[PDB]
Amino acid sequence: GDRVADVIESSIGDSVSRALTHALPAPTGQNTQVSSHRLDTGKVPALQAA
Amino acid sequence: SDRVAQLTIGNSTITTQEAANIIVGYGEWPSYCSDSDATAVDKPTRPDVSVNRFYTLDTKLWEKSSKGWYWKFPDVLTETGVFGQNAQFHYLYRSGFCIHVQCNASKFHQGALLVAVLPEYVIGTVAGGTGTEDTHPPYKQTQPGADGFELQHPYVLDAGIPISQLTVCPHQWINLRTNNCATIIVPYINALPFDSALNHCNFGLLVVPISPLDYDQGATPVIPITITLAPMCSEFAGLRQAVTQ
Ligand code: NA
Repeated sequence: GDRVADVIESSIGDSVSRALTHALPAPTGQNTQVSSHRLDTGKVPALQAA
Repeated sequence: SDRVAQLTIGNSTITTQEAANIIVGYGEWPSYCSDSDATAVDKPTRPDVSVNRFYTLDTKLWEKSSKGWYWKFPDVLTETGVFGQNAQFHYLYRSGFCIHVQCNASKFHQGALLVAVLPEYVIGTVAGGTGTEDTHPPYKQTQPGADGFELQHPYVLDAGIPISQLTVCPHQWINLRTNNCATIIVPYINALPFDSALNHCNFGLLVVPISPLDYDQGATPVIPITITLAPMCSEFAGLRQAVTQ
Protein backbone atom coordinates (compact mmCIF):
# COMPACT_ATOMS: atom_id res chain seq x y z
CA GLY A 1 0.00 0.00 0.00
CA ASP A 2 0.96 3.67 -0.53
CA ARG A 3 0.59 6.33 2.21
CA VAL A 4 2.74 9.29 1.07
CA ALA A 5 0.77 11.71 -1.12
CA ASP A 6 3.28 11.79 -3.99
CA VAL A 7 2.99 8.02 -4.51
CA ILE A 8 -0.83 8.25 -4.58
CA GLU A 9 -0.94 11.13 -7.10
CA SER A 10 1.70 9.53 -9.31
CA SER A 11 1.36 8.85 -13.03
CA ILE A 12 4.27 6.35 -12.94
CA GLY A 13 3.05 3.26 -14.78
CA ASP A 14 0.49 4.90 -17.11
CA SER A 15 0.51 2.48 -20.10
CA VAL A 16 -2.15 4.25 -22.18
CA SER A 17 -0.75 5.88 -25.32
CA ARG A 18 -2.44 9.28 -25.27
CA ALA A 19 -3.02 10.21 -28.92
CA LEU A 20 -3.53 13.76 -30.14
CA THR A 21 -4.97 12.66 -33.46
CA HIS A 22 -7.43 10.13 -34.88
CA ALA A 23 -8.22 8.49 -38.23
CA LEU A 24 -11.43 9.37 -40.04
CA PRO A 25 -13.03 7.59 -42.96
CA ALA A 26 -12.00 9.18 -46.28
CA PRO A 27 -13.08 7.09 -49.32
CA THR A 28 -13.11 10.03 -51.74
CA GLY A 29 -11.29 13.30 -52.24
CA GLN A 30 -12.64 16.20 -50.25
CA ASN A 31 -15.35 18.31 -51.85
CA THR A 32 -15.20 22.01 -52.52
CA GLN A 33 -17.73 24.35 -50.91
CA VAL A 34 -18.97 27.64 -52.34
CA SER A 35 -17.01 30.64 -50.99
CA SER A 36 -17.43 34.36 -51.47
CA HIS A 37 -15.36 37.47 -50.94
CA ARG A 38 -14.16 38.29 -47.44
CA LEU A 39 -12.77 41.77 -46.69
CA ASP A 40 -12.05 41.39 -43.00
CA THR A 41 -9.41 42.37 -40.41
CA GLY A 42 -8.20 39.92 -37.71
CA LYS A 43 -8.98 36.79 -39.73
CA VAL A 44 -6.07 35.71 -41.94
CA PRO A 45 -5.94 32.10 -43.31
CA ALA A 46 -3.20 32.89 -45.88
CA LEU A 47 -0.62 33.81 -43.19
CA GLN A 48 1.30 30.94 -41.53
CA ALA A 49 4.24 30.15 -39.28
CA ALA A 50 6.10 27.16 -40.80
CA SER B 1 -47.61 28.43 -86.80
CA ASP B 2 -44.70 26.18 -87.65
CA ARG B 3 -43.72 28.50 -90.46
CA VAL B 4 -43.54 31.76 -88.54
CA ALA B 5 -41.00 32.20 -85.76
CA GLN B 6 -39.25 34.73 -83.54
CA LEU B 7 -35.99 34.05 -81.69
CA THR B 8 -35.02 36.63 -79.05
CA ILE B 9 -31.95 36.33 -76.87
CA GLY B 10 -29.96 39.18 -75.39
CA ASN B 11 -30.50 42.46 -77.29
CA SER B 12 -31.21 40.61 -80.53
CA THR B 13 -34.31 39.31 -82.30
CA ILE B 14 -34.54 37.19 -85.43
CA THR B 15 -37.76 36.76 -87.42
CA THR B 16 -38.71 34.34 -90.15
CA GLN B 17 -41.96 33.86 -92.03
CA GLU B 18 -40.92 30.65 -93.82
CA ALA B 19 -39.53 28.35 -91.13
CA ALA B 20 -39.65 24.56 -90.82
CA ASN B 21 -39.76 24.12 -87.06
CA ILE B 22 -36.71 24.00 -84.81
CA ILE B 23 -34.34 21.13 -84.18
CA VAL B 24 -33.01 20.59 -80.64
CA GLY B 25 -29.88 18.51 -81.13
CA TYR B 26 -30.02 15.08 -79.54
CA GLY B 27 -33.30 16.16 -77.94
CA GLU B 28 -31.56 18.06 -75.22
CA TRP B 29 -31.49 21.78 -74.39
CA PRO B 30 -28.31 23.49 -73.30
CA SER B 31 -27.72 23.78 -69.56
CA TYR B 32 -25.04 24.96 -67.14
CA CYS B 33 -22.59 22.43 -65.68
CA SER B 34 -23.73 20.70 -62.47
CA ASP B 35 -21.73 20.59 -59.27
CA SER B 36 -21.23 16.84 -59.69
CA ASP B 37 -20.01 16.89 -63.31
CA ALA B 38 -17.70 19.81 -62.64
CA THR B 39 -14.10 19.30 -61.53
CA ALA B 40 -12.44 22.78 -61.63
CA VAL B 41 -12.92 24.55 -58.27
CA ASP B 42 -12.91 28.27 -59.08
CA LYS B 43 -16.28 30.02 -59.23
CA PRO B 44 -17.12 30.39 -62.96
CA THR B 45 -18.28 33.61 -64.56
CA ARG B 46 -21.57 33.56 -66.51
CA PRO B 47 -21.76 36.94 -68.38
CA ASP B 48 -25.30 36.22 -69.58
CA VAL B 49 -26.82 38.79 -71.99
CA SER B 50 -23.55 40.27 -73.12
CA VAL B 51 -22.40 36.93 -74.60
CA ASN B 52 -25.56 34.88 -75.18
CA ARG B 53 -26.95 36.87 -78.10
CA PHE B 54 -27.01 36.54 -81.89
CA TYR B 55 -23.90 37.34 -83.89
CA THR B 56 -24.19 37.49 -87.71
CA LEU B 57 -20.79 36.37 -88.89
CA ASP B 58 -20.61 35.80 -92.56
CA THR B 59 -22.37 35.66 -95.90
CA LYS B 60 -21.59 33.29 -98.74
CA LEU B 61 -22.92 33.37 -102.26
CA TRP B 62 -24.71 30.28 -103.46
CA GLU B 63 -23.73 29.63 -107.09
CA LYS B 64 -24.88 26.90 -109.46
CA SER B 65 -21.46 25.36 -108.97
CA SER B 66 -20.99 25.73 -105.19
CA LYS B 67 -19.44 22.80 -103.33
CA GLY B 68 -20.38 23.66 -99.75
CA TRP B 69 -18.77 25.17 -96.67
CA TYR B 70 -18.04 24.50 -93.01
CA TRP B 71 -17.41 26.58 -89.90
CA LYS B 72 -15.99 25.37 -86.58
CA PHE B 73 -17.36 26.14 -83.08
CA PRO B 74 -16.49 28.00 -80.97
CA ASP B 75 -13.72 29.07 -83.38
CA VAL B 76 -16.05 31.28 -85.49
CA LEU B 77 -16.61 33.52 -82.46
CA THR B 78 -13.34 33.65 -80.53
CA GLU B 79 -12.52 37.12 -81.84
CA THR B 80 -15.99 38.63 -81.73
CA GLY B 81 -17.60 40.75 -79.04
CA VAL B 82 -17.64 40.17 -75.31
CA PHE B 83 -17.87 36.42 -75.97
CA GLY B 84 -14.50 36.48 -77.76
CA GLN B 85 -12.88 38.43 -74.96
CA ASN B 86 -14.06 35.90 -72.37
CA ALA B 87 -12.93 32.98 -74.48
CA GLN B 88 -9.52 34.63 -74.66
CA PHE B 89 -9.08 35.65 -71.02
CA HIS B 90 -10.20 32.26 -69.66
CA TYR B 91 -8.68 28.82 -69.96
CA LEU B 92 -12.04 27.03 -69.55
CA TYR B 93 -15.21 27.51 -71.56
CA ARG B 94 -18.49 25.75 -72.28
CA SER B 95 -21.77 26.73 -73.93
CA GLY B 96 -24.52 25.53 -76.21
CA PHE B 97 -25.54 27.34 -79.43
CA CYS B 98 -28.61 28.42 -81.33
CA ILE B 99 -27.71 28.39 -85.03
CA HIS B 100 -29.87 30.19 -87.60
CA VAL B 101 -28.85 29.79 -91.26
CA GLN B 102 -30.52 32.17 -93.70
CA CYS B 103 -31.26 31.89 -97.36
CA ASN B 104 -34.20 33.34 -99.28
CA ALA B 105 -34.78 33.25 -103.05
CA SER B 106 -38.08 33.47 -104.98
CA LYS B 107 -40.93 31.13 -105.87
CA PHE B 108 -39.22 30.66 -109.25
CA HIS B 109 -35.79 29.65 -107.87
CA GLN B 110 -34.96 26.12 -106.71
CA GLY B 111 -32.36 24.14 -104.81
CA ALA B 112 -31.76 22.47 -101.47
CA LEU B 113 -29.09 22.91 -98.84
CA LEU B 114 -28.33 20.38 -96.12
CA VAL B 115 -27.54 22.22 -92.85
CA ALA B 116 -25.94 19.90 -90.30
CA VAL B 117 -23.93 19.94 -87.10
CA LEU B 118 -21.19 17.33 -86.82
CA PRO B 119 -19.51 17.05 -83.38
CA GLU B 120 -15.71 16.54 -83.41
CA TYR B 121 -15.35 17.29 -87.12
CA VAL B 122 -11.77 16.15 -87.81
CA ILE B 123 -10.55 17.20 -91.27
CA GLY B 124 -8.41 14.80 -93.35
CA THR B 125 -6.10 15.44 -96.34
CA VAL B 126 -5.94 13.73 -99.73
CA ALA B 127 -2.60 12.22 -98.59
CA GLY B 128 -0.59 13.56 -101.53
CA GLY B 129 -3.20 12.18 -103.96
CA THR B 130 -1.52 8.78 -104.31
CA GLY B 131 -2.30 8.13 -100.65
CA THR B 132 1.32 7.46 -99.80
CA GLU B 133 2.02 10.74 -97.98
CA ASP B 134 0.92 11.28 -94.39
CA THR B 135 0.25 15.00 -94.85
CA HIS B 136 -1.86 17.03 -92.41
CA PRO B 137 -4.33 19.85 -92.76
CA PRO B 138 -2.94 23.29 -91.89
CA TYR B 139 -4.36 25.51 -89.14
CA LYS B 140 -6.32 27.80 -91.51
CA GLN B 141 -8.17 24.73 -92.69
CA THR B 142 -8.94 23.08 -89.31
CA GLN B 143 -9.96 26.41 -87.68
CA PRO B 144 -10.98 28.82 -90.53
CA GLY B 145 -12.45 31.43 -88.23
CA ALA B 146 -15.51 33.46 -89.22
CA ASP B 147 -14.81 33.02 -92.94
CA GLY B 148 -15.42 29.34 -92.92
CA PHE B 149 -13.82 27.12 -95.49
CA GLU B 150 -14.93 25.56 -98.73
CA LEU B 151 -15.14 21.79 -99.01
CA GLN B 152 -12.80 20.25 -101.57
CA HIS B 153 -14.56 16.87 -101.74
CA PRO B 154 -18.10 17.23 -100.28
CA TYR B 155 -19.04 13.61 -101.04
CA VAL B 156 -16.59 12.32 -98.41
CA LEU B 157 -16.77 15.53 -96.35
CA ASP B 158 -13.01 16.04 -96.66
CA ALA B 159 -12.72 13.28 -94.05
CA GLY B 160 -13.37 9.97 -95.77
CA ILE B 161 -16.99 9.62 -94.59
CA PRO B 162 -20.20 9.76 -96.69
CA ILE B 163 -22.19 12.98 -96.76
CA SER B 164 -25.16 10.68 -97.62
CA GLN B 165 -25.25 9.68 -93.96
CA LEU B 166 -24.72 13.17 -92.50
CA THR B 167 -28.41 13.22 -91.62
CA VAL B 168 -27.67 10.96 -88.65
CA CYS B 169 -26.60 14.33 -87.15
CA PRO B 170 -28.86 17.19 -85.96
CA HIS B 171 -29.93 18.93 -89.18
CA GLN B 172 -32.52 20.70 -91.31
CA TRP B 173 -32.79 21.39 -95.01
CA ILE B 174 -33.32 24.73 -96.70
CA ASN B 175 -35.35 23.66 -99.71
CA LEU B 176 -36.19 26.95 -101.45
CA ARG B 177 -39.79 26.05 -102.44
CA THR B 178 -40.47 25.46 -98.73
CA ASN B 179 -38.35 27.47 -96.31
CA ASN B 180 -35.70 30.15 -96.09
CA CYS B 181 -33.83 29.21 -92.93
CA ALA B 182 -32.68 26.41 -90.69
CA THR B 183 -32.64 26.62 -86.91
CA ILE B 184 -30.66 24.18 -84.81
CA ILE B 185 -30.13 24.30 -81.05
CA VAL B 186 -27.03 22.42 -79.91
CA PRO B 187 -26.23 21.54 -76.29
CA TYR B 188 -22.58 21.48 -75.13
CA ILE B 189 -21.09 18.23 -76.48
CA ASN B 190 -17.77 16.99 -75.07
CA ALA B 191 -16.32 14.19 -72.98
CA LEU B 192 -15.12 16.81 -70.45
CA PRO B 193 -17.22 19.34 -68.45
CA PHE B 194 -15.32 22.44 -69.72
CA ASP B 195 -12.56 22.84 -72.30
CA SER B 196 -10.40 25.32 -74.15
CA ALA B 197 -12.31 27.47 -76.68
CA LEU B 198 -9.02 27.87 -78.56
CA ASN B 199 -7.54 24.41 -78.76
CA HIS B 200 -10.73 22.48 -79.28
CA CYS B 201 -13.69 22.87 -81.65
CA ASN B 202 -16.62 20.88 -80.26
CA PHE B 203 -18.46 20.71 -83.56
CA GLY B 204 -18.52 21.87 -87.15
CA LEU B 205 -21.45 23.45 -89.02
CA LEU B 206 -21.93 22.17 -92.59
CA VAL B 207 -23.94 23.98 -95.27
CA VAL B 208 -23.87 21.88 -98.45
CA PRO B 209 -25.96 22.19 -101.62
CA ILE B 210 -27.39 18.74 -102.43
CA SER B 211 -29.88 19.81 -105.08
CA PRO B 212 -28.07 22.59 -107.01
CA LEU B 213 -29.32 26.18 -107.27
CA ASP B 214 -31.19 26.98 -110.46
CA TYR B 215 -33.31 29.71 -112.01
CA ASP B 216 -34.03 31.18 -115.45
CA GLN B 217 -31.90 34.01 -116.82
CA GLY B 218 -33.39 37.29 -115.62
CA ALA B 219 -34.18 36.28 -112.06
CA THR B 220 -31.96 37.73 -109.28
CA PRO B 221 -28.74 35.69 -109.61
CA VAL B 222 -27.15 36.69 -106.27
CA ILE B 223 -28.48 34.29 -103.60
CA PRO B 224 -26.69 34.80 -100.25
CA ILE B 225 -26.44 32.38 -97.36
CA THR B 226 -25.95 34.19 -94.05
CA ILE B 227 -24.89 32.59 -90.78
CA THR B 228 -26.19 33.92 -87.47
CA LEU B 229 -25.54 32.17 -84.18
CA ALA B 230 -25.93 32.63 -80.47
CA PRO B 231 -24.02 31.03 -77.60
CA MET B 232 -26.38 29.74 -74.88
CA CYS B 233 -25.55 29.24 -71.18
CA SER B 234 -21.93 30.35 -71.54
CA GLU B 235 -19.61 29.71 -68.61
CA PHE B 236 -15.92 30.62 -68.30
CA ALA B 237 -13.29 29.71 -65.68
CA GLY B 238 -9.52 29.70 -65.14
CA LEU B 239 -8.86 33.40 -65.53
CA ARG B 240 -5.52 34.96 -66.53
CA GLN B 241 -4.23 37.19 -69.32
CA ALA B 242 -5.82 37.25 -72.77
CA VAL B 243 -4.54 34.65 -75.24
CA THR B 244 -5.54 34.20 -78.93
CA GLN B 245 -3.82 30.85 -79.60
NA1 NA C 1 -3.68 31.24 -40.62
